[PDB]
Amino acid sequence: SNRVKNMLINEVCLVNPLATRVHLHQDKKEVWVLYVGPGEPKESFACTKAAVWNYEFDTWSFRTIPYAQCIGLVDPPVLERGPIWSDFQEITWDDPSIKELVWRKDATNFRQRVTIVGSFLKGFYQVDVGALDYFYDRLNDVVIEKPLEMRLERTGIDFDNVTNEWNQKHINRFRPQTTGSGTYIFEAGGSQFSNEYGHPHTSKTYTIGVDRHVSVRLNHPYLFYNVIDNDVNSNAAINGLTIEFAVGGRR
Amino acid sequence: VWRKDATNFRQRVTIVGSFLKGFYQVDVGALDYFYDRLNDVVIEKPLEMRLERTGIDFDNVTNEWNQKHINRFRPQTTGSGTYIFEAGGSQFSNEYGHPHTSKTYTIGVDRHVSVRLNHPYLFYNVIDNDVNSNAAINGLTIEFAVGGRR
Amino acid sequence: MPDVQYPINTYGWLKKAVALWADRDDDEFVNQIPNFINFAEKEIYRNL
Amino acid sequence: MPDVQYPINTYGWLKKAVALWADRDDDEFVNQIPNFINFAEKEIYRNL
Amino acid sequence: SRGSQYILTATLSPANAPNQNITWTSSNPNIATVSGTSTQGTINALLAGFTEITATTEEGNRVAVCTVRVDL
Amino acid sequence: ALYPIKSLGAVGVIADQAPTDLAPNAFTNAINARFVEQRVFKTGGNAPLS
Amino acid sequence: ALYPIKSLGAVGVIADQAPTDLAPNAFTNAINARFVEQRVFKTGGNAPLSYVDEDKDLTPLSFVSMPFDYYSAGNSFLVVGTNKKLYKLTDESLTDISRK
Amino acid sequence: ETNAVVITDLNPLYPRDRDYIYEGAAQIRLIKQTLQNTFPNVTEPVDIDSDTFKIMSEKLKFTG
Amino acid sequence: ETNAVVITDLNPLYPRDRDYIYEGAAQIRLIKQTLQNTFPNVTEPVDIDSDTFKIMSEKLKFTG
Amino acid sequence: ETNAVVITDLNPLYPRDRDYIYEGAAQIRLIKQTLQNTFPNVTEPVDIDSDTFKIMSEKLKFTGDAMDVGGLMIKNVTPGTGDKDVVTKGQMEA
Amino acid sequence: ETNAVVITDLNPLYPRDRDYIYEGAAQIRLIKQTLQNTFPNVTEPVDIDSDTFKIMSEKLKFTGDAMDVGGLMIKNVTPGTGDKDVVTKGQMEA
Amino acid sequence: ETNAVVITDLNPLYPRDRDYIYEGAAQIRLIKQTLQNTFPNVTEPVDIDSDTFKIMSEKLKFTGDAMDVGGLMIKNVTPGTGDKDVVTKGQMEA
Repeated sequence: SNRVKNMLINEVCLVNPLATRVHLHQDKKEVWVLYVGPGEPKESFACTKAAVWNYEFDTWSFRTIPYAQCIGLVDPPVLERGPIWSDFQEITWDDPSIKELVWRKDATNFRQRVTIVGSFLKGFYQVDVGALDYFYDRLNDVVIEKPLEMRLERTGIDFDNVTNEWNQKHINRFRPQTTGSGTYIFEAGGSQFSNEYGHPHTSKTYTIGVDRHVSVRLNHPYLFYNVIDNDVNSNAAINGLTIEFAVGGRR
Repeated sequence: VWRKDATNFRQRVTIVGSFLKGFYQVDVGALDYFYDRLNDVVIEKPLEMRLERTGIDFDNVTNEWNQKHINRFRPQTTGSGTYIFEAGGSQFSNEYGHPHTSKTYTIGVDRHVSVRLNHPYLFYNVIDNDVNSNAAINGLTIEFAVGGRR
Repeated sequence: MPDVQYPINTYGWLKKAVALWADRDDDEFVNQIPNFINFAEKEIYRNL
Repeated sequence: MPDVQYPINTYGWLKKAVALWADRDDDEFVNQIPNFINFAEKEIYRNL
Repeated sequence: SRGSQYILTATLSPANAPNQNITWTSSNPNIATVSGTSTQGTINALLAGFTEITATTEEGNRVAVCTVRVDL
Repeated sequence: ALYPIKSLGAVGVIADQAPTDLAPNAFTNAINARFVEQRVFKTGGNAPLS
Repeated sequence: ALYPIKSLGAVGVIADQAPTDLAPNAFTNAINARFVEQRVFKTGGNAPLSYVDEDKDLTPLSFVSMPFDYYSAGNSFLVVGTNKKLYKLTDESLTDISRK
Repeated sequence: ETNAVVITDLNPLYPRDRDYIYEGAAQIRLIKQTLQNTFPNVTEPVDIDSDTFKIMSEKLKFTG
Repeated sequence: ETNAVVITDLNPLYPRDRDYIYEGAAQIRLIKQTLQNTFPNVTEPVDIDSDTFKIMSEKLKFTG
Repeated sequence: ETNAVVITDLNPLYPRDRDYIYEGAAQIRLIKQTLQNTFPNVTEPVDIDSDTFKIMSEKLKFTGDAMDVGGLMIKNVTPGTGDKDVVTKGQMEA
Repeated sequence: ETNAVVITDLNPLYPRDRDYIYEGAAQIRLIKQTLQNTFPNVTEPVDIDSDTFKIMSEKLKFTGDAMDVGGLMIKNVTPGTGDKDVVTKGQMEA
Repeated sequence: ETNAVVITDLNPLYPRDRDYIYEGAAQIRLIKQTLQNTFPNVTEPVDIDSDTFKIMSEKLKFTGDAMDVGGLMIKNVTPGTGDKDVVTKGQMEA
């Protein structure tokens, strides 16, 4: 209604709305609406971005897909449908065109079915797998793989529920309670106003198992924090935060 | 315009069959076409918004009849623009108070509006006559004291 | 709102630094800053 | 990231350090650091 | 001008024509080349020298038109 | 005590009612305004079309 | 007083709304994220996939996972289509079953 | 692996999300090397009767 | 792959990092049977001895 | 399909002129951001002097610098050219 | 635009709600003028090898006493220098 | 519209504010290809140099003699110039 309406209409009404699609990601209780990215040719139908919605908790989120012309569910190849020691009679440790293999990959179904994509890059692609993103480049006409980049962003943290908005607030620490292993890249900033997306002030990496917090120094009244996870070997999580802050003055 | 804000995936626009010999869009950038019978000509001018609330007795905080010195309004706006705040009051509750001052709250520079009143019944108005403004008002926070009565 | 230079050398810049150091600045206020300065200087020279 | 030097020995580095220990980076505040330092030096030397 | 390529359109007399096709021709194509359908997309190579862009309807009457490009 | 004035767009114009007995997030008169549950901003104007 | 920030995943992205009038467990923008009612973590990325080495040079437009077929044994396969032809793959070989 | 932390005190637990099974031979050869290093000269340990082990574990501190 | 059943029987580098993967099971089985036959009497608690933990790895000599 | 995302390296034929109008001020902002990031300090970089790079193309080969035969009689202190004070001091000491 | 703030530090971001696309030529000509002003005398910058840039960015502070890397070699003759060019004089003449 | 591919090739005023708008794409493409071909080696980080940021925009001259002699420290590594101590020891030893 008044959460992502003006965002989806804007992002879909630019290039090609008729290419919008949907898929029931019952494996994890998610129903995303595929659509073409903001910057693409007007003659393209390869959906690039997706707005995923969880019908179990009513939350909206977005992501990127590898230029999906279609989508569907199907069982994986024999090498991923559950292999056997006495099957690799012709395979060796020299990874003959196969490296992305794992002993026990996380499953979302009893029959171990995988969601596959019919990509515009001349081949199939899995949509929900380990951290890796395949971004296409028109300059050299080549496919490029890079770590999956997550970004969280919230602006205008006025602490109105605690103290007055206009009052300046010295920010010192964020004390999160994460789970798993990983290495985040925290960013923070602010602005003396409420309308502007504040400018950054610092950035720190919160590696789990060593650090228990992130130290940032701000005194702008309107804070904003961002979270980034560009690592490939990270499967961490963020349950909640606890910001330490003081109160200065105004005017 | 390069990219105008859209309200639909197919980018459909609401059109009007006007009495001014032509069509007109109803929801577009700040511009209002007011007709004049004197010279029989169409006139375009900025779109004038006006908010108005009277009889702010603060009964939920202090007593109504008590006089209250008004000093500041601390809004929390969004976007860019330039508002024109107006404020006033009256020693009674039935009358639409007379204005006392007026200030412009340009966003990105000012963080508040300074007005000086002590009438017990305050009223504030908001006007936006600018053409290049797309601001917004989420809420206010009035700073006030309490004098006496009678 | 108004600006000012590092040294407050004259009345012209003092009457603006007054409105600066107090966000309570507007038409009905700046016009009386001269009266406030008059009262302050009187209170000063009365015993200084 | 206003960065000052370890041997604070000048006026510019002092100004930057004042703006640092008061993290607010805004023209409304930075442009008056000279006035604050003026008041401070006039408060110290007046009885030192 | 240099490099600029303006698109020309050719609206046939009848609103529709079945099995219709156009093969644009221009003497000395080394100056420019066009083909396809009603959409021409004339390309310019030099900064001077007039040209005679004439249509050649595959079907229909051989009767065509002529246009005089002006690079200056 | 606290005196916040939030959700200026939760409710819009309320006339025909004692203005000294309404909420702070209401208005006795409005024109060319648009509210969505937390906010207020100028309504889109008009323009010709041919 | 207390200032806890819990249930970071109870509600996700809330745009088109005054960011200075939301809850601490909300975000004005997100991408490649996944929330389950108490938590947030990076969404699973992407990766290629090839039943055979012949499909890596194909631009499919649609497909369906047919589970059974008279000729096929108790094993599923795919019915994928392209701009001109319809193909079938069952992890062993590619075949063009386009109507002749 | 991560670094030359190689020592006869191994780290069974893995991230378990991505292991690159082709590296299994590396772990097997590492285990073989560690087992050969801990017991360089050994053919077939027998005759212990699993009785002197207990007396040695209880009668420790062979220092003077 | 060796056909031995005891320790110090196969080069840890024998996999070559090029051998076929179907031999991994035969390597794990070989390792397990070797560990079992080299210490068939280990059934009581771990009974850590570590050879006195300090010096007896070299001073424990009996030649003449 | 959105091609208005480029940094430090652009593509002239990606715009594909026969495209929607959103391509425009977006590309202009991209060009401005790239120019600012590449060199966010510019007052008057005139260190060329009518294409001196052609004759001064010796920057890549810092082994055989021109080293004009001129004596370069501008030196303050170096571990090279020594004074004759050691000659006088040595003669006096022995 | 708003005023003569014109300088070689541009402002990509626009209000984005109304831009009057016919003004695009103004922005293009402004960009052209700024690019011609920042580099008045330039034809084709090449031969840099993108290697001296890093040494210059790390070896900054060219003010009197700088630290630089270059033709560091045996440096025997270097016309106009010492290195066994004045010792031989005292040796022979004596 | 010019048919050149390098800088200082087209008058910023050539659009005239009267030319047709369909040429904007050709102008943006020209600008982008010029920026690409004038600095084809810029792929590493921005590597801001700004010509020393202070004075080198005019003092960096090389016409008939070089200036700005380097102020390097001792070269104990990569033996180059004849450091005073080494030559003195060699001379006194013989």
